[PDB]
Amino acid sequence: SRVKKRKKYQKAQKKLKSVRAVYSGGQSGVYEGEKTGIKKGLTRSVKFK
Amino acid sequence: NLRNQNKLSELLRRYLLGLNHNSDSESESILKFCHQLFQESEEKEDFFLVNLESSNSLLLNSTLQKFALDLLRNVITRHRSFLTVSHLEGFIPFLRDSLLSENEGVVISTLRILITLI
Amino acid sequence: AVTIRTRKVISNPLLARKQFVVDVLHPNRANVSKDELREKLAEVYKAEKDAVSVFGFRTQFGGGK
Amino acid sequence: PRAPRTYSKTYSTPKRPYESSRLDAELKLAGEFGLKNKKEIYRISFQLSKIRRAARDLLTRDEKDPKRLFEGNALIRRLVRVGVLSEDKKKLDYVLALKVEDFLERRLQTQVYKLGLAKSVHHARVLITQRHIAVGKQIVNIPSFMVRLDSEKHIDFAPTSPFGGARPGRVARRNAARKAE
Amino acid sequence: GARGGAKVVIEPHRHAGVYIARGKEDLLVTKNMAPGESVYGEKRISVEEPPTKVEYRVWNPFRSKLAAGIMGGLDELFIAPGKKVLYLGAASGTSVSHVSDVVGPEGVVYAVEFSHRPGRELISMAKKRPNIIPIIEDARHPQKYRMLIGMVDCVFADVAQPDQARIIALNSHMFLKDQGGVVISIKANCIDSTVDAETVFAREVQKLREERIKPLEQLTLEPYERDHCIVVGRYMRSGL
Amino acid sequence: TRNIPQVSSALFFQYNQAIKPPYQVLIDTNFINFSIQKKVDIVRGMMDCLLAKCNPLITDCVMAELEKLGPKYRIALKLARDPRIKRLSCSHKGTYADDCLVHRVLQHKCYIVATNDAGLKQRIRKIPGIPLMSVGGHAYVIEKLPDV
Amino acid sequence: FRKNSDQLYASCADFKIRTYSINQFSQLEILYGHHDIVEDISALAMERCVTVGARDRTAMLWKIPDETRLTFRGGDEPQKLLRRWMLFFCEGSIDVVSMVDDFHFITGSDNGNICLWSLAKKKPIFTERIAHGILPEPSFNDISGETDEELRKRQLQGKKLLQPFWITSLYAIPYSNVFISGSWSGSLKVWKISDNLRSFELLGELSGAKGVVTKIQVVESGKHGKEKFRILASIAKEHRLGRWIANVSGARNGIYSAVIDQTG
Amino acid sequence: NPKAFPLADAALTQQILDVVQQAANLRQLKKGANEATKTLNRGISEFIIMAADCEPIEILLHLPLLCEDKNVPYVFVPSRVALGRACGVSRPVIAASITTNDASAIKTQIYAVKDKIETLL
Ligand SMILES: [Mg+2]
Ligand SMILES: [Zn+2]
Repeated sequence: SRVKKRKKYQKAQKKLKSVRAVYSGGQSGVYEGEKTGIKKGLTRSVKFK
Repeated sequence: NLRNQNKLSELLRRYLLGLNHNSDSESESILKFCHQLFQESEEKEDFFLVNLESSNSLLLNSTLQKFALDLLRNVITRHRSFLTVSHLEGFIPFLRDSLLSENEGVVISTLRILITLI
Repeated sequence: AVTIRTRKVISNPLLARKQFVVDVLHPNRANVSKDELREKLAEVYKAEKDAVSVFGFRTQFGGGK
Repeated sequence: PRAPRTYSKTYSTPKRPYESSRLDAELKLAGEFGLKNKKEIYRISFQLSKIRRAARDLLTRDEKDPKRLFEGNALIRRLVRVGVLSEDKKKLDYVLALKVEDFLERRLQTQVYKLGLAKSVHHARVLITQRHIAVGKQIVNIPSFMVRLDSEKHIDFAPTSPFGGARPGRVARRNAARKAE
Repeated sequence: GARGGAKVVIEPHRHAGVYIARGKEDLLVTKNMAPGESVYGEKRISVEEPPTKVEYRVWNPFRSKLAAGIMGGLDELFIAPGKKVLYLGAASGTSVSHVSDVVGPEGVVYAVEFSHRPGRELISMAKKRPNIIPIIEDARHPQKYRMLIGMVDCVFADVAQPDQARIIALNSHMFLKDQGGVVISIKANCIDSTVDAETVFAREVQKLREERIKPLEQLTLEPYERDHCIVVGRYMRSGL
Repeated sequence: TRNIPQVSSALFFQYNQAIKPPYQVLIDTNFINFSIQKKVDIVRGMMDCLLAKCNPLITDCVMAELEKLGPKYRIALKLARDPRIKRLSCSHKGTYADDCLVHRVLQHKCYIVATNDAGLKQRIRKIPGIPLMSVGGHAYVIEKLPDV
Repeated sequence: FRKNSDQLYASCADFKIRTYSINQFSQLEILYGHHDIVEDISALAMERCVTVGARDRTAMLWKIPDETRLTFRGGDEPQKLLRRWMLFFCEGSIDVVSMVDDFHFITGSDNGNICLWSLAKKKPIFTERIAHGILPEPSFNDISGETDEELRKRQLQGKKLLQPFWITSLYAIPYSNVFISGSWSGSLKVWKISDNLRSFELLGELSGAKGVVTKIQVVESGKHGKEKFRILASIAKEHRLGRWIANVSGARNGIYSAVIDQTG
Repeated sequence: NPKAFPLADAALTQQILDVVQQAANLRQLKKGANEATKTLNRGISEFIIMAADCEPIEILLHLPLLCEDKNVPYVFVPSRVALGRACGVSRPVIAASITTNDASAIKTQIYAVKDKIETLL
């Protein structure tokens, strides 16, 4: 059981990265830009009504 | 409450009458005792703390001040030798302060002693 | 090496003996036989082996004592 | 016959075990602390519920009550001794603020992981169950061992362990013998 | 990634005064007020235009939290060309220079700082940028530097203080125009490490509301930072 | 510009890893009324329910609606104004409480919603990671709170 | 070594004390309880050895037969020492220990405090603060590189950077009323304990030694009435554990010797 | 006024030095000025400890400028020989850094001293 839950948790961690971005230690080395790119016309932010 | 204060005022009066018949009243230690009584008279945390429930210091000082003045006047009247400028020089700064006090009881006793020292 | 310690010693002249608790430290060894402990206790107490009795030995979890 | 002897259950099934919230909380907790099954989480939850119910009942009572003072002081003492409750928070109100995660932190497995003796929580469980870990002079083979503040500094490799200074295990000496042969 | 010999295509961002450098990767870049130098050793994009050689500076989100906001997609930014900005907590030319880049020559930036030692660098960097006004003062007492400050459309508070709400309100009341701008960075650890981050964030939103700030937006700054968010609001002098 | 709200960092999927004692709880107008009917104290019946300190919170909307109820509900207004009950300012025109409570919870994932209204509850239950509190039978009940 | 016995007690950096039998050439027992490195150990005719745990700031007496331990902690705070007076340096680590008696022992700390102990009392019975004095103040020409002398003096921060000498060595003659303390001050100090074993005073000093006193030993000869005592102290240019301390001017590597004759 | 400022009182230093020794045992300690600069540049430092008796003091005044700019608490200690003692290295140390780790076993002690340093600052 312990191994099964270990694989289940680490699998869950991978899916968490997809649903929302997560801190991953910050910047490592020279800043090489946004690897996945920038989206100009999209806002992730939640509005106060 | 006011009723209890009146009860206390009676009790303090009874102690004063006892002091009059007390041998210590004839000693000079009582003058020092009066002198002493004058100078003592003169968010984050709340976020954690459970709460389940839906200033008498000025009165205390006045009560002591009333007792000291009433004790001082009686001793000097009963014992003439204590009624001297040298003995009562130190109490003058208390008398002037007492004259300005809000309570009418203490100022009256302040007037009673001042008439004695006139 | 092996150490033998005796504690809580009570003199019992009613039974004409001495009672005590025996602790045996035996690093790097399984445990100590009763006859061997009787021999060493006899040596320590300066009495015959026949007059020494030992029992109730339980090795603690993890060994060595 | 011989007198009865008492026994008790150390855990209780949760009210609704099929709440998704409970399932995901348990997933996170087991993964973080390498717990074998949900019975461990239920045990810790039961203990915490008992403690917090006691603390609530104490907080009900008037302050300076003999019962409140005595048994609350005892509870704070036990909680600080286990290390769950910090020294600066010695009040029942912070007891009501306690959590399962802290008792899980005080488990021996988490501590062998944290101190650096093991590279992972599961590796720490293996090492503890395997008879490689000693608190002070005593070998502890139980991951659920709750360590105290003083006992925290005494966690090390056992003298008998191959990692602690004893001879190599069977695999190592077998391979060495085959290599020499 | 962006190795020194690579070329890049520059195109404008949705926000005025902000640009994107396309390529194998994407970089947020602002045009340099003072060309030929870097404030803090950042990579710089030189572009030839009819020919004059204009230069752009890269904006590092991990080092500038305002940049992390544009990365995360703030819907609206009050900082824009031709706007006066009051930068509180201006440790150095880290973000003030980039903020100064956005406002441009016509705009101005009022940089406020407390400790003297960074002020030396802020003054030196400020001399290269005529539009930046460094105010080496304690922000908890705006009346100390009421002298040097006019109205400002947007007040950007970078202060890492437990009482950050009070300083914002005092500065906003004195200098911020009606319908004016406020952009705040909140780090929950500094304010209250005892409670979780989100309980803290809700608390300052309430503290903003009592101070006649209507909050418009909030955004968390991950993956660039942990336990941080940027809240955007508007100042209703009359009432909420 | 297209806007799609971010998923709150407080939620591991639909598990809220942020809400934690002491709890912050939003009070609905019906919650106060029903509590008086069942003779359950607000602060304690919540403390008994969750075995933790509770920080009751009332917005301007719910306070306004309580005032509008009239003299018949004079008791509820007095309990709502107990000093332990902290107050939340509102910056939206409408005095409708149901939408205000829903908007607040959507944004900050720290609040439990204390209400018995069927319509309001359904909207809350759809929002992930939101514990929902109600008064039923003899005492308070909490639905989506894993730590219990 | 246990006095008049082959038993040996070894203090190791692994936070443990090991016991050996030299005649038998075997290890006997390992003792646990120290939270930090066990820097020093002392023993007398009894099996009751004492140790100090350095940064843990605890002195430990071990009863080998009983398998029990007594814990001693200084528990002094510069804060309280000042109001009762109305430079005091808090103890950082206990480095040396010597057993004056089976029922008494002394310790030396890195704040220059020599403390007397009794088994009955967990707290020190008597203390001698800054026994060896204060270290020389750092030179103003080296503290800073500014030209103006006054600027350099401000970096000295008055007397607040000053720190006391450490008690590198501390030895007491068994079952006597005198013990010797050592440091790199450049002198060995001789202390005499009171008859009631409640306090001690400075008997005198020997300034011959120059350098770090790593260890002190004393030997006696002559008739039981008339004895001559020879104090042998190891002197080094660096601390035994390592090379932290700055070089001491005039320090040399050698064996310091002092013969003290007894008359009265 | 002095360049070395703030410099801790006696009681605080032992609390600081106690944490340093624990951090050294747990591999959470970076020792020496050069490492401290790297940790500040990486944003991996809880706080910085420094020696006020460094000869000259000047060679470590670059760190506070870095520490403030990243809002990292910093503090001086009177003795460099004593600071090396706590670090576990055989030699004097003029500057040291505590690396950030929320999973460390000494998190409470590190945050305990860290709170005191800010009050000092
Ligand atoms: Mg084995
Ligand atoms: Zn509202």
